[PDB]
Amino acid sequence: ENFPIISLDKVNGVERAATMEMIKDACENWGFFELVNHGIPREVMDTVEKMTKGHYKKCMEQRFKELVASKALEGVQAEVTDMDWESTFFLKHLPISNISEVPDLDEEYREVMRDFAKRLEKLAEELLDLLCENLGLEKGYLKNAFYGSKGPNFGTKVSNYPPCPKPDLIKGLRAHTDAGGIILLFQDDKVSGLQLLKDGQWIDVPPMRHSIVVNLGDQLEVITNGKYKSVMHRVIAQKDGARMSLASFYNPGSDAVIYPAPALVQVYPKFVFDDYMKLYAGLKFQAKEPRFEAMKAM
Amino acid sequence: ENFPIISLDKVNGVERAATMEMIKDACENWGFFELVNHGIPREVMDTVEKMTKGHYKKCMEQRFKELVASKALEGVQAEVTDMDWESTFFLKHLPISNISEVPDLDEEYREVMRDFAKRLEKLAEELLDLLCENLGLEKGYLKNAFYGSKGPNFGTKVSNYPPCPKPDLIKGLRAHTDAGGIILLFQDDKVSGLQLLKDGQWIDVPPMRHSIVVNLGDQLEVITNGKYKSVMHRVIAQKDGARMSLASFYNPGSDAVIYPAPALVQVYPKFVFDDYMKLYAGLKFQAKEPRFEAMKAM
Amino acid sequence: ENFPIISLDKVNGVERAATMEMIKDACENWGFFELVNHGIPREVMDTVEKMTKGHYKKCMEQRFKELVASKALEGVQAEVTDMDWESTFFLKHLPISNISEVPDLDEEYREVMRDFAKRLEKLAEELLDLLCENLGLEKGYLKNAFYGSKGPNFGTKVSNYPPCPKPDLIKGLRAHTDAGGIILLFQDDKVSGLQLLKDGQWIDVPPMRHSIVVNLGDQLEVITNGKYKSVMHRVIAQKDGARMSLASFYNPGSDAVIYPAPALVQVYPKFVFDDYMKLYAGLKFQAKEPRFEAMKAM
Amino acid sequence: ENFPIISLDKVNGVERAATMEMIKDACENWGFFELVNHGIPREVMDTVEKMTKGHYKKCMEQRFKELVASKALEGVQAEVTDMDWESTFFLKHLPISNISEVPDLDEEYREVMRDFAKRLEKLAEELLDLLCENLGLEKGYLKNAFYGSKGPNFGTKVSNYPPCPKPDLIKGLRAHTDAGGIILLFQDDKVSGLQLLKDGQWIDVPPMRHSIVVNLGDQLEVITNGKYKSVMHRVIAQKDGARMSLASFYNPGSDAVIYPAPALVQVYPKFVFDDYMKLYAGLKFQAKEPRFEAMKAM
Repeated sequence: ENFPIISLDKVNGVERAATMEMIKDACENWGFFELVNHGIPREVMDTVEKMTKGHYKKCMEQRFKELVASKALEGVQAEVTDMDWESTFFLKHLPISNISEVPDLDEEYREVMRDFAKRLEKLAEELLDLLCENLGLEKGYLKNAFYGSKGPNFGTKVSNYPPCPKPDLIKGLRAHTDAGGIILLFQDDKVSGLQLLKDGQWIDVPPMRHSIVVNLGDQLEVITNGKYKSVMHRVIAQKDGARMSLASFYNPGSDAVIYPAPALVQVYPKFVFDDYMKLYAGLKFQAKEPRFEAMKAM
Repeated sequence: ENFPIISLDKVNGVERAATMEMIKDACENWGFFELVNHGIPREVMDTVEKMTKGHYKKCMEQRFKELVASKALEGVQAEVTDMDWESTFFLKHLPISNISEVPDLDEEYREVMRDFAKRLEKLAEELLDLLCENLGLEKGYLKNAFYGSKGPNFGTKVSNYPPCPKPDLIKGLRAHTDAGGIILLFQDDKVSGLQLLKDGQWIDVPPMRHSIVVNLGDQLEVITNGKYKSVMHRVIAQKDGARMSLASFYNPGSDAVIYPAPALVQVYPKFVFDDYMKLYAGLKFQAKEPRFEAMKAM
Repeated sequence: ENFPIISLDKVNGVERAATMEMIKDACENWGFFELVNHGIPREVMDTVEKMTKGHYKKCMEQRFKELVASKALEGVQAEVTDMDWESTFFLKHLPISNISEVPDLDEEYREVMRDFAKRLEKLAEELLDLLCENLGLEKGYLKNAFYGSKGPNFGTKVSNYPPCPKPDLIKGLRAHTDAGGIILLFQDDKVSGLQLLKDGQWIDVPPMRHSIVVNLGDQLEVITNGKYKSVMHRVIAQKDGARMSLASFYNPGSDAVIYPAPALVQVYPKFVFDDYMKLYAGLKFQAKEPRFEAMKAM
Repeated sequence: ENFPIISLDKVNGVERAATMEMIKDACENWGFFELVNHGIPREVMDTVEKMTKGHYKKCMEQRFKELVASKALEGVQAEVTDMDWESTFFLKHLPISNISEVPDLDEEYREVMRDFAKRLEKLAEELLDLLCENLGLEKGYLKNAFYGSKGPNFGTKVSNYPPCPKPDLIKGLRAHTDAGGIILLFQDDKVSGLQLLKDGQWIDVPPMRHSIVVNLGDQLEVITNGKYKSVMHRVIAQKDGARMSLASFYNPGSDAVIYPAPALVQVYPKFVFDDYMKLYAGLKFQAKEPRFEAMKAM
């Protein structure tokens, strides 16, 4: 039925009508959609890509130096094949940007990301609004829902990785859905290795240049009372290309209260986003009582 | 009201009547009780203590060697105050003893623990039976309940630690109850630093020589439909003495099905012990559906 | 001038004369040589390859399970691209085989490696003898030199790795020579990614099927008073193939005394192999005196 | 013969004569000396102590939270006796203060340390000058010797630790000398647990309130051509008191060139301080050639 690839700028022209419905359709039947002409200068994306990869290589050169020294201590000879090429770090943008405080980063690099973080936040809120429109909600409803008190939690995960040694290794690998609100993914190359589960079958995200892959989390499923479901996915390092990935998450504020939009209404539960994340980090059952309640439910 | 200290061998004499009731009382109003004349030769306990501490010192000497080498690599000077004196490892006894396969242990040491593991299993099952008797259940009911299919999970946690640098550090330290069945704790010296919460207040476990501190877990609370509750506790390294601790856990088998004894009957839930431990290791919510159910409950 | 690829079985025929000289030439002008028809049943190699890769995949499946759980704790979502695909463990064969005690290994796997370890030890000693012959030394001279008192240290490093994310990352990566005696390397596929430095330039080891790449360490350079020099190398995971590697090291015994064969004689130093390895693990300068001597030398 | 305890302010009075000679004597026959009335306001020391301990407790509360969560994942119950109470971090002051960039520190705390770092640098340079005077060198000779090009390396190691579980554990624990220039140690309580080796026997550093323990490194031994030797020491956490320690090191600049003062002149070697530290971090023998030279020396 074809993965929805969408040109954002068309929501400013005569085709808006058709474009707005690709979004609606993608939202209800895919949980994902790939964006192009999304507004982020191909200039900025390239600069973000070149600088990220640079920081990475510097970390790796330093990582091998340490590896050799550490291995020697144990009378072992460190080879390059002993290297751990995986490296990931996060950047908080909202409600508080720790970008100025993240370790070993160039100031020119910090400013690039400071700006990218701002452009993505803007793109995130436009998409949220276009969703409201397709949903029949007032403008900024979702942005408001996510506000809580201090505002929404926007951050970026920056990963660098080698390819998976052999595809068969990704066999029993569990899949999942994102617990947050809306996710904006930016990758290098054309082929990500990202796949979503549609109708019990795995579907590849079409390789596009300078695209931003967008996907909905569990919070939007609750807020839409099921209209838009969060889909299961997995990214698998392709010997092909994609070896860098910047996954930015735009989630509700810690204290935000999630519940199906009254107008959008079985019914979904109401709750503080934070309880949902604690139900996640298993911090909800270190107590006897809850456990006894959990078992009583089943 | 005084912490119950009990002499096990008295269940073989005229005083059995009174001793059996200290157990009943301890079970319903303390969740804990300290044992003496429990049947384990003061000989065996001492030998277990001397050998454990020996293994520990050897590990520590090796740990400092590594520390100096590791620190030097970073152009740092390792001092003895940089040492990590905490060391803990487990030994599985039932249903399968990995004692013959636990790393860096003397064979003479492995056999001491093999024997101690057997004596404790025996002590564990006698206590379970005395509990049945006080509970009005048939002999071996609890042992049977814990059997599952392959049998109960009996293992020993062996810890060695320095004292807490300053008591005030143990301020906001969360307390807890044991999720398993019955716990048998063996320590060195006289003062453990172990405390239980009785009536909103912290109570110290009386310092006894060669005692075995016994405490009930959540599983026995379920099986007894509340008659015996699992109490909250914490052990705090005393500058005083106790620096070694062997906590042996006698828990239901993985697949065992727990539920209030029909004769012992709000009502407690029925369930596989394994689901309870997964509800523990937070492996129960990596899926969207469950999360939505959890939030719906609250 | 072409990398020396050699067929061992020809040392049993009329061509022995020419084969023996490929070895001589490889020993003096390459420090490396690739072996085929070396005596290890293509059967054994394949079985060793299939079982190693199997153990690896099992470890990886378990590693991702842990990754997801660990990441969730920090409210992070573990993706497959977050995986660390590198895994290496050692097996001691001589003078004492810990193969029966290496963690999480199939017994059928342990026996395969027990046998492979024996075949390689045999191949290692034949090569040592052929070297003696080309060197003009008595048979078993080198094997004897390596004996020390308890015998030589033979072990196997078993590594599994993904490919290097991008070749340019292997830029400033230091190269090195092996400090031991003789090294026997067995890999999967055809292309290893292994390179040696010949005349200031990097040379690839020819891709061969079921070959055993052999290379000399510093100890043989000393023993030969320079006749045979230990060459600098590096292995770089190829997107191509090689993703498994079993590097077996046949080094002198701990207490062995190394020195240029009297008949093979600037002159090389005499010393206990162990001091050489401690000069390696930097355990030789944690003392003031030595440091002052070291600086005085320079 | 009594450990030299010295009152610095007396170098400003009639007793200067006698005080200056306690320093001379301490320098030649102890390698250590304890300071009081050293110029750092008892006010500043207390504030530095109260704030350090506060940061520590916060880290520990957070460390136990993580411990419980991590242990639960493995179906293990984290007890307080499982805690790792040791925590150490460094602060660079010279030539570049990373104090403004050290993680999780209060700004009020960063400023306290910024000021303490300045007071200690001043105390460090006065002592260096008093040493010059006793040595017959011009004022600032040593400070100059340590300057290199960018200046000397001054930093502070901040450690917090529990007491050693049992004194006997500190048996075979290697001792050492400091490779740097001059060390200024500040501790809490009265009893440090610090000992120096004098005449083959261990000597305790006298417990003093608000003292600064000063000790000379290998660099000053070189610069003095043996006149002042760097002594072997070790600090052992006392169940008694000292549980906090701030060891500030005032070492020569990276590129500084060390050698016996011409006027102070077997003879000691000349060298760049950095080569001495690399001879330390074993980064000097990952190359074959050097190794062969090292073995040739012995």
